[PDB]
Amino acid sequence: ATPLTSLGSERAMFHGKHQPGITTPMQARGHLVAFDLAAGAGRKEAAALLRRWSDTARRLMAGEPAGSRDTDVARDAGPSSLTVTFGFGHSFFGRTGLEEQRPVALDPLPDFSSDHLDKNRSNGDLWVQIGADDALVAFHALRAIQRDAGAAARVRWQMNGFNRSPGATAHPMTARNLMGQVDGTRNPKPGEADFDRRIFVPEPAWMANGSYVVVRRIRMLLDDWEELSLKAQEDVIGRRKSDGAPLSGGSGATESTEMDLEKTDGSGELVVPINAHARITRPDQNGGAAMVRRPFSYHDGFDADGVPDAGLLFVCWQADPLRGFVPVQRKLDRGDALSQFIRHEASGLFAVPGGAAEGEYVGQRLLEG
Amino acid sequence: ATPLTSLGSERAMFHGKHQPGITTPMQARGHLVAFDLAAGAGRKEAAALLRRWSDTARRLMAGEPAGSRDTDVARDAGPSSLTVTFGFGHSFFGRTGLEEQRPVALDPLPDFSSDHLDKNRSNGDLWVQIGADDALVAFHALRAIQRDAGAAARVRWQMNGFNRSPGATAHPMTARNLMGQVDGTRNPKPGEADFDRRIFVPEEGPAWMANGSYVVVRRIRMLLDDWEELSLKAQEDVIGRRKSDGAPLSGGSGATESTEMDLEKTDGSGELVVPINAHARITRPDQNGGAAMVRRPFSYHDGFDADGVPDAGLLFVCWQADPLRGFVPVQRKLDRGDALSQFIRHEASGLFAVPGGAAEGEYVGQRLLEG
Ligand code: HEM
Ligand code: HEM
Repeated sequence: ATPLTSLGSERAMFHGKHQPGITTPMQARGHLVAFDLAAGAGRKEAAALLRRWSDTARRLMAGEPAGSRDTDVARDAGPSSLTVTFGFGHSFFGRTGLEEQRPVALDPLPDFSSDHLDKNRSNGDLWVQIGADDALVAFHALRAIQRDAGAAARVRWQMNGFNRSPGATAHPMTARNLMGQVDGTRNPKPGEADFDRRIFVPEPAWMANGSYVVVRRIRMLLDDWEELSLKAQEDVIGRRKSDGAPLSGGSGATESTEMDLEKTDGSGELVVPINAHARITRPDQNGGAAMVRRPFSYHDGFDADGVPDAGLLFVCWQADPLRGFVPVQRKLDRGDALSQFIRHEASGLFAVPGGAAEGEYVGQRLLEG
Repeated sequence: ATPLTSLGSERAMFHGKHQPGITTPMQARGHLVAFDLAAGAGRKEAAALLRRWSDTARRLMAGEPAGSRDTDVARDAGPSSLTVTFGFGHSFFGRTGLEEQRPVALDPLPDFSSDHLDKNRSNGDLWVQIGADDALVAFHALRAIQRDAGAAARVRWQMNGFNRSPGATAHPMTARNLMGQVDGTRNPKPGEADFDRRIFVPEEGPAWMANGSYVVVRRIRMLLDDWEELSLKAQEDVIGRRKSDGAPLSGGSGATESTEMDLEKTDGSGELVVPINAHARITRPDQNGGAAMVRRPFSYHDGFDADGVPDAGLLFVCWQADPLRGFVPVQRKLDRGDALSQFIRHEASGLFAVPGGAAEGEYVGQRLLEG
């Protein structure tokens, strides 16, 4: 049986073809942070920053302290599956005089009618995703990365997230979200023949083996959601809450059982409703549009009226946003049974390049003089 | 070897002599919440509420769903060491016509000169502590307790915290805080002859508090921007113990966290090796006429402000039989006398009476609240 100490001893690779934090297994603790380059900081300052950040990432992902003046916060813990991932926003390129290298894929997301975005908690020059299965390890990484910014960049926004911890269930299982739904079942899987083309830029050149991430802070309107009946909730998604099986599934069905989108009930109504979330998001309903969803849940407290600031830190990965998040979200905007129960309140789109080779730093091909 | 699945299968007792969440081992996820009774709510409404809350705690601590309309957020997870703990604030008693039953131990904390308390994030009629080693299990419990309040109470304030996870280290060890210090070494330990008298109201102040304890909660921001500019020597002088292993500064290279602190040892210049204002010197029971407490905190980080200052620190939670023989005299001294005071800010506070555990067939606080 897998030992408890494996929570701490497990580690992800920093160096490799792809950056960690994309196909890396879900982590119990997450920090998303965006930085803006400081006044007077340009391409040279950005290059030095990414070099510092990569060195910090390399050390901490191996469970080692920072190079100098380590805080000891993560001392005695193993790497705990820590990953650090770096991305570049549209604005980064104007700030560094690198507009020639700005991918078309970074063109601004649509202004969807259902958007309620806080501009101050959205976008940014630089994005860092930190995740681990230990909270001190995760915070230690966040603080080290943030302190590495120094005079070169400032924290624009920062969000905390969480997921199920390793060992919480008797067997490895798909995660749940705060709506109580099984969440993550139908992601494209490594090993599928079209996975690389769906998710990664093929081998501008600086983005080779990279991916595009869309981040959305989506508040769940739990006060309304939880007033619904179980049947009503399951109709919104088109899958059962108990096990994640399609509503069209029999008693032996599981989350992986194929949808039957034609099956009707006693009343002649579609068993998986025509507006069900897990119907209308499918690649086969969106001209092949696909993405890898790798989110965190969040809860940041209650307001004066007792409304929870809680939901999903939606994070999705694709080779081209126009072949992933964007067409799907265009459809969900007004067509999704789920839309009235959620609010998109922050947004980001970042170019996440390939992994660092040994002796190199993340984004080196882009930033090197 | 302990299996990874033990994180989820481990469970704490709800029913018992003492409430869970006091001597329970440290948990990876914490939610602290205070409620104020609604307009018109009195003893009857409070009794019904604690009755609901107790049923909720009982089910969830055994890894069961809520009695009705469960959200499925905790489905498939084990209990994950979930505990739910209930306390009563000074203000509760005026609201319920139970002033005769208000413990003297709930008398308002002093207004310390170093206090920077947000009144809207302090105190309250009722306090709930929720902890677990899984975050969905922890949130599920928070939401269930909060929804149980209904027409009886509103959320006054709510704070989130975290600690090291089980399995993070190779062997079980004392926790660390966000200043990087070993934190918890010299806590009174169950089994010590004087532990019960230090921490719990005896089985036979008011009778309804039998086997209970008094909790002081402080949201203490750590001034990490200033703290992390110090040399290691300066940081270790503030506490009086090493960061690497938690040993007293008076210890040699063979010393460990269990090595006795030498309060008399001086250097070549005649100054104390463990400084006279060192935190881990001046907080000791032997430096405070026997004042003692069990510290069982969570760390917190709630983001950064516009200037990049982290809203991060310690959700300080301490347990004692009498605050005047615990938190109060110690903080009276730390206020201006502690080398650590310069690097922290007390930004919220609470003092709550936490009664004995619910017996089977009973709810928490029943002796106080029953008609
Ligand atoms: C708080 C907001 C959301 C919640 C609670 C949610 C929940 C779910 C659930 C329960 C499923 C079914 C299980 C699974 O296959 O993972 C699902 C599937 C899916 N969702 Fe969402 N989702 C949210 C937002 C979004 C958004 C904004 C997008 C894209 C614009 C999206 C894209 C997808 C995709 C592509 C699938 C898989 C469909 C398939 O191929 O079967 N989701 N989601
Ligand atoms: C952010 C604020 C604080 C930090 C970082 C902190 C840190 C520490 C550290 C590193 C130790 C030594 C290791 C140990 O035995 O646990 C310690 C011990 C202790 N602290 Fe604090 N502490 C804080 C607040 C407080 C407050 C507000 C009180 C009481 C009013 C307090 C009371 C004590 C006591 C009684 C001990 C053990 C003393 C002994 O050795 O017998 N602490 N603390």
